[PDB]
Amino acid sequence: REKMFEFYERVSGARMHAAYVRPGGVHQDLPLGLMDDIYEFSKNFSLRIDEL
Amino acid sequence: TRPTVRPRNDVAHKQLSAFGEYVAEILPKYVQQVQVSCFSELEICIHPDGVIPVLTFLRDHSNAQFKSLADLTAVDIPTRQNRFEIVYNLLSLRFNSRIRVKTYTDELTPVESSVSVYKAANWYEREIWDMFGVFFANHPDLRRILTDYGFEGHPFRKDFPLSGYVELRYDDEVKRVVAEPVELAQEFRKFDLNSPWEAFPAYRQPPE
Amino acid sequence: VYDQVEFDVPIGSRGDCYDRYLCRVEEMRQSIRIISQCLNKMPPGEIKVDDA
Amino acid sequence: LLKKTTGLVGLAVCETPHERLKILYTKILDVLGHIPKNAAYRKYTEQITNEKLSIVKAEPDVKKLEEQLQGGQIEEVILQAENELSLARKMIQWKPWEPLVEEPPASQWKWPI
Amino acid sequence: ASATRLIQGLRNWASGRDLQAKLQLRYQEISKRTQPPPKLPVGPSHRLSNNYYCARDGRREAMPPSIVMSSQSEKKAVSPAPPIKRWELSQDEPYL
Amino acid sequence: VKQDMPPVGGYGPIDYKRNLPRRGLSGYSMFAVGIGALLFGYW
Amino acid sequence: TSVKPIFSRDMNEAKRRVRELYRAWYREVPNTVHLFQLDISVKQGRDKVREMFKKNAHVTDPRVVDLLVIKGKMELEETINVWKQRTHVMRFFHETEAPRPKDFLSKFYVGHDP
Amino acid sequence: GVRTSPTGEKVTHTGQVYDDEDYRRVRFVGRQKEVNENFAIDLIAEQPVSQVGSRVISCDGGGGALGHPRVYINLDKETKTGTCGYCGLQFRQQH
Amino acid sequence: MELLQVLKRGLQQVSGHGGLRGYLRVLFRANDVRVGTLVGEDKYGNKYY
Amino acid sequence: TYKYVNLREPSMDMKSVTDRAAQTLLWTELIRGLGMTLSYLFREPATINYPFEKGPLSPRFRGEHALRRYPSGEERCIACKLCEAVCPAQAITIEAEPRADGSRRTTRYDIDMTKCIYCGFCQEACPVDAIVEGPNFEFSTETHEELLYNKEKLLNNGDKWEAEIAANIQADYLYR
Ligand code: SF4
Ligand code: SF4
Ligand SMILES: [Zn+2]
Repeated sequence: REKMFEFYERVSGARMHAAYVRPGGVHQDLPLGLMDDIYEFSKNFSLRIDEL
Repeated sequence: TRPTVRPRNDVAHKQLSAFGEYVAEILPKYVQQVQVSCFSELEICIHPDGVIPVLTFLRDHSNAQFKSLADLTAVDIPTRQNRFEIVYNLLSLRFNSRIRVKTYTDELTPVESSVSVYKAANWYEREIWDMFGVFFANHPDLRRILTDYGFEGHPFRKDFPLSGYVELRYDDEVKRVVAEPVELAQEFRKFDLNSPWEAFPAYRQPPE
Repeated sequence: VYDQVEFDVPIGSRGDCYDRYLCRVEEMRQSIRIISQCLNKMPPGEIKVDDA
Repeated sequence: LLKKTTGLVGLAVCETPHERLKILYTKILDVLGHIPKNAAYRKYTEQITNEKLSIVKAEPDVKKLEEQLQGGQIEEVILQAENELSLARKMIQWKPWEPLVEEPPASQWKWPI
Repeated sequence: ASATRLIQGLRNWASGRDLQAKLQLRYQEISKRTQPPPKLPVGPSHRLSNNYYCARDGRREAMPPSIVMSSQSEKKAVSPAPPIKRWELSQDEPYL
Repeated sequence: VKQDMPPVGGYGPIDYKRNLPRRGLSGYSMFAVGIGALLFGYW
Repeated sequence: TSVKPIFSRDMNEAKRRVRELYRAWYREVPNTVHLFQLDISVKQGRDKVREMFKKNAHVTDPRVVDLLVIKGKMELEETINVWKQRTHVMRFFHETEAPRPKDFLSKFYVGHDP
Repeated sequence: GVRTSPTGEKVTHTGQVYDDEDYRRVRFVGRQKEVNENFAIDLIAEQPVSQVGSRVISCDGGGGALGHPRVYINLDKETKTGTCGYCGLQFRQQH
Repeated sequence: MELLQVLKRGLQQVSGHGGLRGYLRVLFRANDVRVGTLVGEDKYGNKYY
Repeated sequence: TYKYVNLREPSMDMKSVTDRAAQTLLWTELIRGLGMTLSYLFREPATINYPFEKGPLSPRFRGEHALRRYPSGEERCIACKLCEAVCPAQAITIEAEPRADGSRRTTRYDIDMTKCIYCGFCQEACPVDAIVEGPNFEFSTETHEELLYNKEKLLNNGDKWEAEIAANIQADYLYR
């Protein structure tokens, strides 16, 4: 959950209250290399759900 | 008008218009207006004596089955003599649709409570009492739900100020949190943001 | 674009706390599935409506 | 075939759904005969109840009856027939086919103000 | 990553899962904190011709709600939409 | 243009299903091990 | 001028409800002074109840006094059941508030309020 | 370019200083009045007037999209320089 | 055996802070004794690894 | 398009019944849970050594506010009041007048950091990059009024943090 707050902070600058998704779309585009780290999170998160 | 304009759903517009005709002719004792918005939402505007027949019909009819009360809402519009607009958002899971049921009251006329139709409404219309002062007759436990226990007035009325009338602080003399009249160190700065030019010619009200 | 991603919807059977626990865990599984589909199907383009 | 569960919690499996639906539909029509003929609720509910009763009588199977009654499981079709019966018994008391009880005030549904 | 093979094998045995293929601590596989500058695309209204705003005006095509009935035959009974199609069970993993 | 995009072949496969890998002995075997430990202790 | 009532058809039933609500508050005041362990006396709290009832003594509309009885029953229900704390009960007694200037001249001295 | 009142209190770039008999100097007693000593009116005065050969020049404050909006400054007055309304950099037509 | 490599890494952490004095200095100031590559040092004395 | 969590009827042959009875009497899933907790005993913990190690941040981070300058020392704020027009908390208070060389500058620029919701609408509304929201988050005070920033505090934060603020804007201005 800390790593997903890092995803929010990389996309908006806030870890929780991003004000990012806005009427009309989103505020700002994805920074480069964000989707690779979302991939690296999602590739391992199944094992986390498994051990929970 | 392709990429940036919301595409119009003509099928759902026609279907909700036909169902609005259906509800208007099954219940003409209470139905006043039926209107479908441009983004395909169906509003039934009723007389407040038919809160229980219209909602029980929409809950139990085989071509309605609006088993889910999504939301129940008052809206305060002070220029109308029946200033409170009680809005029922219903959800049909059988037919995958939503309907809006709207009715009116002023400060003194009670609306009949709809907990016999939807038990979801128990806290919603209690919140409408707490925030607007709309009394719901024959309610199981009608009281405040969101404001403080000694609270005077109904905060979501539009003649009620943003900061209220009282504010709290701890007072060391009486060893007690006390209520004193509200004073702001910085006043809420009101911004007159409205443009003097008409934005939407399709919504122009006709002159007197 | 939820009509373009592909996920299953977990359904309980007994209405209890335990089936709602299992529904939330399986919704985390299916969120991982949707995130994999979103990372693979991200389109190019602008991120706001181009109505200024 | 004895459906083991409906999947819905608290919805018991009905052993004989056909006879139960026939009793419910004819009882809806019996109650609905006490409404005037010019009432649109009577005409519409007789219409859909006769359609559902014809579908129930014309299909001995339960699964195909579910696929063509088009209303989910057969036990919740039974429940909706019960709800329609209870509604018709309430609609006799309300008499909502009568004319409009009161016109609204002149700018009551005028938005924006 | 710096765990010795004995602790790594003990940890994999007690978990029952291979834990080194999916480590929850991040290392050199993550993106570099210094990135090249982007060149972001523009929208479809960034055109020099055939681009009149009245031909793409979203807010002005909104209309007031069409009043169906107001208080100022053997027509078919209708529903608000067609009935919802019955969901199919999962082919991926039904838990059956 | 340079935008945050997936690579050419797409990303790799991401697991999302339960893996509770069914370890341990059988029910016959575990009672046999317990009864064997009892009999060794008794002897 | 044909309005739907709340509880009372006219003012006599309305005064009956006002009277029963006053009886209920008068019975409750010793319990409120005891279990909230207020620093007031029972006579002082009863004078406050009489003050709150005489504050609304000008109302001639049955629906308005029906709502006044309803809100008084809600206050009573929040006071009998311990939902209010001691602070909510003592907010009727404006103790930390300074005494406001009453006549013209002292209001002239302190400020601009009429 | 901070100057000092006779009470010893520093004066901000606005010109704000508390009086000798104003009680609100007690908030700085035992503490400090925080001013910024880089006055912008003194720092922009140190920038030299840019000699350009055109009748109209443009300024965006340097940096492209990192500056201010691009405005066009007329330079027909030979008595007075043309000053940017955003950044305060001033320009002179060399002829 | 790979335990000997762990103990030699611990002893070279003791050595990489300049002996036991620097080792206890970083053990009590930082609560962390591991050694790193000195990236730089600012004008105050903060050292970055 | 749906799956049934917990709709498994267990096998009633003697093998599976003895399996479930061995699970009951010999606590097999409890030893499984002990093994998973023991597996985390021998992992390297995720604990960073704050304050000597810092949590990772991006150049978009929204921390303490600062008023910026041009590369001449001239302050960028030209008193246009867009930032207090958009400020959803009304934390910003601005007064203004022409200063002694005729320039449109502020005399007041207050930001109540205890009203502020740190959403960065002021830095995206500002047409001249004057108000920005810097990387400083380590600015807890001991008194409430030390978080009621006037213009001098914000200009000192700008002068203090410009070497970092300008590099973060340099990294992120093409997304803006
Ligand atoms: S970050 Fe948001 S709340 Fe804070 S000063 Fe800026 S606009 Fe106002
Ligand atoms: S938006 Fe920028 S230039 Fe305008 S008043 Fe605010 S800080 Fe100053
Ligand atoms: Zn300029």
